[PDB]
Amino acid sequence: IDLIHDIEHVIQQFPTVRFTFNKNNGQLFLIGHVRNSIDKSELLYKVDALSFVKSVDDNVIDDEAVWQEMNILLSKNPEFKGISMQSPEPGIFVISGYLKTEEQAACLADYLNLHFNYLSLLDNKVIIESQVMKALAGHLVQSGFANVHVSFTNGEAVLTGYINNKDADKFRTVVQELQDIAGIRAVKNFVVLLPAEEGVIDLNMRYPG
Repeated sequence: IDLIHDIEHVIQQFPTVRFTFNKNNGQLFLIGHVRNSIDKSELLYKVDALSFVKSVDDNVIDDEAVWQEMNILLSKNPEFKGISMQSPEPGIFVISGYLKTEEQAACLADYLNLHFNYLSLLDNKVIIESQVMKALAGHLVQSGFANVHVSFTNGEAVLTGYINNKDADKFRTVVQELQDIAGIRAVKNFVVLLPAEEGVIDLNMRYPG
């Protein structure tokens, strides 16, 4: 029982790690995930140090080898090369980046189905560009700017069109709020500010050609 407490003192430091210890032959069987091969070596050498452990059967996954391997596969795929995988902790994988459409999103899911061994542990954070653009276009319409047109690629929103000169401060506000959405890193504003036509006609009359 002090044996159980001694193994636990070690393995508790490596969340997800589990074991079985066979007292007939002194064998420890380990399973689960660690952050990287450095953590793995720490784990193995600490359990080995336990004087009652004669052998270690090591089935622990190095999560770093796992996501690095996957990033190598995605990198070679022209469809997915802006997509990468990480792990913010043992046993949790996170896939992130931008795709253009829902169809490319479905292609990626199929791909990961065929290539990735830990789907049940995978968190999906990929941003779909076609979706972000509906969100943006809907905010502009809500606000009275239907009017202003938007494109969106790779975290970058581009605005074009024309606004009424009166509307400058309302629009500045609408642009602030578009910055605080989903996977938006930058807004590039090319919208023209129209002056009152009557005001232009009038400056045409009082200055020489």
